[PDB]
Amino acid sequence: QTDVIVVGNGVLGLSVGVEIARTRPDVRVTLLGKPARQYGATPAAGAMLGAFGEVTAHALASEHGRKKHALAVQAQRLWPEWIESLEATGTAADGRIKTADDTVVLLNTVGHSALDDANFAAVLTALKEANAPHEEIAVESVDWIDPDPNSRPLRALHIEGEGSVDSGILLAALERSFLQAGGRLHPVDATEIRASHGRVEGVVTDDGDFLPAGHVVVAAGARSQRLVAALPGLAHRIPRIYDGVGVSALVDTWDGSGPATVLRTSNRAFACGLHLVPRAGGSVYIGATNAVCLEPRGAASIEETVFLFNCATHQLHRGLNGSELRKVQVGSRPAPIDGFPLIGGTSVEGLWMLSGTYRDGLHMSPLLARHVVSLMDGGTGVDGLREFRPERDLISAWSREEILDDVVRHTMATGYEFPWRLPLEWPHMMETFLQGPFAELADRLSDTYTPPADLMTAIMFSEREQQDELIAYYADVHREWH
Amino acid sequence: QTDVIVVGNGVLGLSVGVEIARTRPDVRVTLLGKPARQYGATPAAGAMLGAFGEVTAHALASEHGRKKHALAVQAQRLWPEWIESLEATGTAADGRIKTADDTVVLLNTVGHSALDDANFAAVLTALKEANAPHEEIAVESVDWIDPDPNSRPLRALHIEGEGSVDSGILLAALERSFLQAGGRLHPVDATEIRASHGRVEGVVTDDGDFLPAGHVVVAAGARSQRLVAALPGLAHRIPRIYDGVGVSALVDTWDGSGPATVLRTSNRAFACGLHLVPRAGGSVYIGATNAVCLEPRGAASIEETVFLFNCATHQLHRGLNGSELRKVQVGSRPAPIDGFPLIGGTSVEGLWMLSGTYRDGLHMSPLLARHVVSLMDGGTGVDGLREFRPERDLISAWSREEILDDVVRHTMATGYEFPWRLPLEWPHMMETFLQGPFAELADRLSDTYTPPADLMTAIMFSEREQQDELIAYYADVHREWH
Amino acid sequence: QTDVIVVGNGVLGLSVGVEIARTRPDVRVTLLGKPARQYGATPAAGAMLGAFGEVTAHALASEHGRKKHALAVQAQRLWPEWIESLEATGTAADGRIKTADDTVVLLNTVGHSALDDANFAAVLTALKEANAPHEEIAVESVDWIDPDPNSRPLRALHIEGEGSVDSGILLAALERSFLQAGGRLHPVDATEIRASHGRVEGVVTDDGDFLPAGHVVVAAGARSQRLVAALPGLAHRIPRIYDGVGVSALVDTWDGSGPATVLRTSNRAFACGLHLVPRAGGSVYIGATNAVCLEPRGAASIEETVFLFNCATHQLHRGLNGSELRKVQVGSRPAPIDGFPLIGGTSVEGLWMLSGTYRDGLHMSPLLARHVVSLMDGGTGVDGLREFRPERDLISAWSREEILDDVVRHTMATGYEFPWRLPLEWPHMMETFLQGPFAELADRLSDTYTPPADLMTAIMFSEREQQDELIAYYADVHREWH
Amino acid sequence: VIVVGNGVLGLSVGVEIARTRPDVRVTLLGKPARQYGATPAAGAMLGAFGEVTAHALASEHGRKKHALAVQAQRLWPEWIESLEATGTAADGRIKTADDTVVLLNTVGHSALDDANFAAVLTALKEANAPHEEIAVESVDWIDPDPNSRPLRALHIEGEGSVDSGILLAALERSFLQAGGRLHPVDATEIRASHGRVEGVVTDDGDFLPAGHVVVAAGARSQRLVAALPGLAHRIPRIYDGVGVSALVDTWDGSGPATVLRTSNRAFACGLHLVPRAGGSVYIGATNAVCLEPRGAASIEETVFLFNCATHQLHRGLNGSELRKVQVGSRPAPIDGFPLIGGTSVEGLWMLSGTYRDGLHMSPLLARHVVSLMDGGTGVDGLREFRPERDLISAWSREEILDDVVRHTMATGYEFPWRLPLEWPHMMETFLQGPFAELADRLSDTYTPPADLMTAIMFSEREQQDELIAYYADVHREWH
Ligand SMILES: Cc1cc2nc3c(=O)[nH]c(=O)nc-3n(C[C@H](O)[C@H](O)[C@H](O)COP(=O)(O)OP(=O)(O)OC[C@H]3O[C@@H](n4cnc5c(N)ncnc54)[C@H](O)[C@@H]3O)c2cc1C
Ligand SMILES: Cc1cc2nc3c(=O)[nH]c(=O)nc-3n(C[C@H](O)[C@H](O)[C@H](O)COP(=O)(O)OP(=O)(O)OC[C@H]3O[C@@H](n4cnc5c(N)ncnc54)[C@H](O)[C@@H]3O)c2cc1C
Repeated sequence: QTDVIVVGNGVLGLSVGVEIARTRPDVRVTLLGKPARQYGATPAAGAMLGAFGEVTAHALASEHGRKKHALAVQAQRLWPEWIESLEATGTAADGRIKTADDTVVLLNTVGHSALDDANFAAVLTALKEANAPHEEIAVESVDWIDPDPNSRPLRALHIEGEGSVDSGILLAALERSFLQAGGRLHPVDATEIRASHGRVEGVVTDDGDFLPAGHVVVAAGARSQRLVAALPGLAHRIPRIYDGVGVSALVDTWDGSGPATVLRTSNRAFACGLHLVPRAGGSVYIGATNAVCLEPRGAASIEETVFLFNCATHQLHRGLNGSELRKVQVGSRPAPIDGFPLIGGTSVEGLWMLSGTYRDGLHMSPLLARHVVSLMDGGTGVDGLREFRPERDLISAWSREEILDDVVRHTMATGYEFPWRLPLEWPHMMETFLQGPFAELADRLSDTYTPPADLMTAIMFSEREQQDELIAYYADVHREWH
Repeated sequence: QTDVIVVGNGVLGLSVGVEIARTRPDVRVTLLGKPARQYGATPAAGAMLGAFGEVTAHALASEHGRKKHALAVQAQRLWPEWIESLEATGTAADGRIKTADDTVVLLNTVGHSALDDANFAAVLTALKEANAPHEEIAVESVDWIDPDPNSRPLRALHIEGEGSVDSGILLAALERSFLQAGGRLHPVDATEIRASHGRVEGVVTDDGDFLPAGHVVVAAGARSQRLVAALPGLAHRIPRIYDGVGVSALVDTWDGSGPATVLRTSNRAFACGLHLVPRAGGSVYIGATNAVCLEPRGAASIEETVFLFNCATHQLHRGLNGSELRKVQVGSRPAPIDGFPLIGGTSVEGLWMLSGTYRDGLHMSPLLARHVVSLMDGGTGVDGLREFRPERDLISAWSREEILDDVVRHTMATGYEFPWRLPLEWPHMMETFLQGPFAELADRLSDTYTPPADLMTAIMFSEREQQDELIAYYADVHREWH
Repeated sequence: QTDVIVVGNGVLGLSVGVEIARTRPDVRVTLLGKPARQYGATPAAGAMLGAFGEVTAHALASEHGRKKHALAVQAQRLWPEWIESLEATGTAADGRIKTADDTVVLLNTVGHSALDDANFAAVLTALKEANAPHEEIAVESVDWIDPDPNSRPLRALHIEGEGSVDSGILLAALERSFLQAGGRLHPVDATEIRASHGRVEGVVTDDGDFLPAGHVVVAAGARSQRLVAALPGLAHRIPRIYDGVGVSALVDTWDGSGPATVLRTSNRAFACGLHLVPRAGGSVYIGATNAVCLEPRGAASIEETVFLFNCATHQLHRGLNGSELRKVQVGSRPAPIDGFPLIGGTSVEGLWMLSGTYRDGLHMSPLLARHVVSLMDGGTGVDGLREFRPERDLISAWSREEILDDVVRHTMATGYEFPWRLPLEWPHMMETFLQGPFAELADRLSDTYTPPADLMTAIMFSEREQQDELIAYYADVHREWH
Repeated sequence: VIVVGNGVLGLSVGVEIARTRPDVRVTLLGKPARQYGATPAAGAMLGAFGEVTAHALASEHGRKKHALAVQAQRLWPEWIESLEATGTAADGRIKTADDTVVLLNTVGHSALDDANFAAVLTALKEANAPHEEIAVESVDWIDPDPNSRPLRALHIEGEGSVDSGILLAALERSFLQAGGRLHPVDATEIRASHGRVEGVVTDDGDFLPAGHVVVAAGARSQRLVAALPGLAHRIPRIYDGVGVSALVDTWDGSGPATVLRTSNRAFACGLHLVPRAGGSVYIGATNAVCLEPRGAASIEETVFLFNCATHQLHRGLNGSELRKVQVGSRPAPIDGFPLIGGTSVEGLWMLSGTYRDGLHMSPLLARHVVSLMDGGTGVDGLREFRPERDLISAWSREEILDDVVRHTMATGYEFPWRLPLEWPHMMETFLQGPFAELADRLSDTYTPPADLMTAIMFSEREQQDELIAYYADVHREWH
């Protein structure tokens, strides 16, 4: 066929669906996925259009991290016209995609100096280097916030033109825009990709049906690699994607108020972070925890809920303490095993992947969609995304030594972010006794590959059988590529 | 036949519905209320069959409190045959009403000595006085629990034959038993009770309909007095009932385990308390917060959720920290303004009330149902419930001095239960500076009536307009009865 | 006679002794006081030459506070030449008076935003207004410090030419310089000043002797008003001075290191503050608590010791935790009842006072000495000391409303500086319930006079008999002056 | 006879020798400063049943030590009578309390505090000692933080306390009355040849001749005897168990009628208040084994002691005046048991390594050594504790490794810390490996007790290497 099947109904599937439908009016594009959006990252997102706010010293210390940052800055420029084009297919009563134009980054001491102080400096540096509009402002001038004095910020940074969207209104606008462009929504899941003679034939659905296609775009979030890995040789040629389980909440504020801007800290222990995204109608979004899990999980832990609420009520606004909990949200950030996204073509003709975007696939969605659509039309898409081709040896963006320093520092940061109260000698003792066991795990996993810190901590506290399976995986990948 | 309308589909409405339908073949009985059970206490309950566990030194210091306790002990004896009679109308696949036969009461130091130490002694005394089977056990012998050592119990009390039911399975069994007995469920709300010539005519429903009846039983939980107060003179003759908003949660335990018994503390600050009720299928119930509100609220505050989770994870089982949150539940304990229930007949022929049961209407339900059904058949029901007739001057069960000591002590207990960490001189200072403002409020509200501590704290932190309205209410009640 | 007696052997007595001896070589100057220096402020001082570091928003909001600040800035200019003139009478082996040239002010969140944030801004403003050399610096550039990350500074201010002296080496240098200039040390205490026909005759000593003099300078620290108040009418014409009991400690650092600068916060709750003053030979000085006491006290409380050690180990250097405690020091800051010093002449010819200097008598010593010596020579001394003449109606430097806001804010600051951990609603409740009792005390004490916050808190927690005695004192002062 | 050392043990044996051998000259060495002195820093509790731990009573050597403590308690009333008899009313009273209350709170590890409270109750019942578990509400005087309050309390009848300062004064006075001579210098060297003591070189250069030398020099005792031939690897090393205590003038001049204490806690730390005359209370006491002596409190020790006392015993102590921070060295034997009795050198005796309870055992230990010196057999239970011995192995390496991880965790729970709930289990798992590795590296046969193992873990690599050599030289000497 010249038929296109998009597998997945998150921001990436729907965004690529809209761009394919709009630019290929002569082709049938069908998008698979259910309204439940099981383990769905996009519906649990605030979401911040995070570029400069997402800067960490650790990310900007690697070439791959600097490349990722450049793409985030490029994506930000597409959002105004993208939103215009999505709202155009609706009416006033569909509501507004954009919920804030600006972001304030707060620096408080409820965290590790080695992360929060380094990350605040790295954000300031990245803004100056980009000539991006921003101002360090007096904390007293930040409107709305009412923190616990012992948890209060002492520095604040206003980032102009870095805002937020309502992820629910965005998903609704994308579905409507997809239909307007001639797309068809088929609310079932793909169970199997069918291929022979090095080319896609189509997709078996979970209602037993077979849908034929010349093109299949896998944008199934954390399920994307598990779906393609069934095809011959692809188990050790497409980097694994795990579930970065994240917890967020919708809160009806005590007085119906909200901040005019996004409020956030820099990224914290293991890509956790504290932020408040404005919503319409006396609701605010607060987020968001992160924990890499080797198996999917669709419910918040008690610990995640308490940590998120404690951070927001102390560090942002004590008024949230008396505010009503409307919804606890859980979704899976697609967490690539080598720390970088899986975007583009495959050794199978007509098979494409758009996944592994972790914290910022929603922000990058208009750029990533346009890239894959350019590739499908025989173009070269966006310069700088070829490094992130899905069929690849695992990337080694950092030394084993760098990752081992990072994992101990992030482990300690879970304490300082609580925040704990310990005898003053205990942290130094814990630091010294964490180094050995993480060095031992890293050496045991593989002679060539080291999992990034966020994955290494999950592997450290997984079962021995799960660690053994990963040792086998890394060995089979080394065999395939070397 | 002579029609009966039961207004309300909680435990009390359904329990009286079942008893009327089963004992009165001459009556058509119709029960009003919606499946949503808005503000419903019963669905948010664990629930503990609380008699001896509910004992406090303060309750047993008043004649009215001792009378209430006696009824709780009598109700416990009805439960085995009551459950038998409800399960008999179903099949194995409907599930079991009883989830535990026994209770363990734990004493830890995450609370005020003036409440927890006095209440533990009062429970021991009440058990010995009743010749009830119990024993003080070694904490090491309490199975399953895994508390934070700094939050651990140092004393434990096993109460034999004081257990728990699944409130959801009880409600299902009551509805099924009601239908089997010839009852009719009409899923609408009463908006108005119609009366003329000193007699009930029936009920206007919220779909505009009028249902005629010779008998109307109001068991609408926290809405019960607001519904009858519209009838002539009844605004100052039926004590007000407020919303004792309570938060509980269902948790899927990390390993599917649960305790074999109820685990609880004694009642704590303002009729808050910590307990875990076993459930079938790897779930546990944890509860339960309490806050008297002058207006209803159907969502948990952030503060209530954090406090409940923090108490359960530290004081009962650290494993709950990594367990999955299934559901946050919110319901309104009917909180009578004078601290005692509203049970029996009215100055309006055929108008009955079953409400204001606060923490233990579910436990007392089989006894309370049988009492009201006996009264409706011209009997005298249960000895000792006449004091709790719904049409009455406000009861004064305590001196103003007693309530003022209680409210300061319970306020301080909110600190010790957190638990806070303060400079050692601060608690004595706070105690001294709380006395004056509560004495001033009590003196300003009325020359004769004092709200019980749980209501006094809610009034202290209500708006000036709400305090003024209550001053007018107490003055109009004094006028009516004196 | 033309003989001069200086009563008191602290920094002020010895400083004025040195200036009199050096400028009047034809006159006999005798200095009284014993080597033990009971309750002595000077030996317990670090000491910081505190001018800009002592700035608070509250002080600079009053005309009297702006006058005090101007004098501190004038005194700072005298110190380099004053030290040169004192070291000139000794040799290298006598040790160096100056222990640091510069001060770093740190801003952390272990305190009340309403004090620490306002005071940091006030220091920056006062430095710019004075054209003083200073720089806001990166916290990472502050050498030596190793705080708890949860207690770490996020802003830092370098003040050039605001340093510290070794108070012990200063006292030794002053005694040596006094003897070199012809001064005589008589190690007894004055019991009585003798005066008749409106002129001083001399001093009765505690060994029964009488020393004649034409001039008596009272610099007896917290005992100075008690000594002059015995003269006719002077009991209600010389403002009372109380004991500002302060605790400091000498610590031998784990590795013999110390910072190159003074390290301090701004002044905190009730003129407490955290600072570390470098010393020679592997010692550091840490201070300093403050409590106004209605009677003198010569030993640290447990609370004062714990608070000082906890602040220093968390906020400055965790290495101090493992460091050896050499000495806990206690001295009495002369605390004037109206909040301002007693400097200059009297209605008695030849009677002078130099006292009530509270936190900065040592810093102001060279200026205060020169002022009194100018007055004794028939000059007008230093411009801006006239409001601080010792024979005066009590100053009212603030409105009762200003002091009431200050005392509640400083009370709350004792919590945030601990730092406490409380439920988020508790601080607002405590703030509301503190206002009434302090307003009631202020209204009861006097219709015209209000004690400054530091004294008001001591009176609030004193016995009813001590409050009654103060009501009588204020009434007798009003009678004398109105 | 020369007694080397002027602590409770030296003076107690001095008094017993002087009183029972009136025909002999007994001279006692030591200076008024009592540098690193344990006795002056002691409360002191006459600790027998209060000193019981589950871990101590699980070993034969620990049960033997406990039996001696119970025997010593019976000697105290007549011993005090005999010391006060040499003075007047104005010298003050040695005894400050007759009874002890043991409090159980949750400011500690369940694995220590809960096990130790049960072990105390059991040891009291087994001994037929008078005691009763009492309502916490019936404990007079105490005013704890409610979050730090006890929920169980135990009254121990006839287990009390003495004023260590008044005891030392009474011992010196009683020594002089009995014909003893005080020579305020330190021994630098014991002189011996032909397998017999000749006497002592003092630090002022003098030589004092003697037929008997009793070494009771606290934590310095083994270092002094180790200089004699072969004795470096035949007398177990003694280290400094540095302890911090404080004298506090109470806000209202009040005090409790009894000793107030918890059971022993992390690494033989413990919280107690000992009554004193004149509106003073003693609070103690920290413990840290140090490989070199230390004569000043750390900031951490002072804060921990004050924080424990103000929260767990009486909030009134917060506003009370600090009179004195005291520091002394508990003689900490490397194998965990005392060094009492005779030597392979004729006329050389040792009384040391008593750690937490040398003062309590002093009248029994004095009488034992005096019996031995007179050709008797002294007290039946003391033979295992002879000073010239292979290092005792009272516990398995596995037992000590469980203990050291549990005591490390207890330092957290006693603070008390506030941590994420997953952190303690993680720390427990990551402590096991490094302590197992240290124990295996130190020796194939000897394991230091937990209190010493933690000090070795955090010592310099050179100090660990020196201990590996010491253990190897001891193994060589005895096997
Ligand atoms: C708590 C949280 C907060 C976040 N905050 C932000 C933020 O502030 N800014 C930001 O830019 N991003 C944010 N993100 C999202 C992040 O950018 C993600 O990388 C992004 O949403 C990924 O989108 P996706 O379309 O790849 O995956 P998803 O959004 O997970 O979409 C995948 C969809 O495919 C479906 N699917 C799965 N298997 C199949 C199958 N076999 N067949 C068909 N359908 C299938 C799933 O059910 C799901 O609906 C957040 C995410 C989380 C969890
Ligand atoms: C968190 C929590 C924990 C609890 N734990 C326990 C426990 O362990 N043990 C125990 O014994 N009890 C427990 N209780 C419950 C307590 O006993 C209550 O007193 C009891 O459930 C009250 O029963 P009810 O039927 O009067 O009220 P509800 O259960 O509130 O029932 C009233 C019903 O009437 C409906 N209604 C309201 N207005 C109208 C109208 N106009 N027309 C028709 N229907 C209307 C409501 O929607 C509701 O469904 C708990 C309650 C809470 C909130």
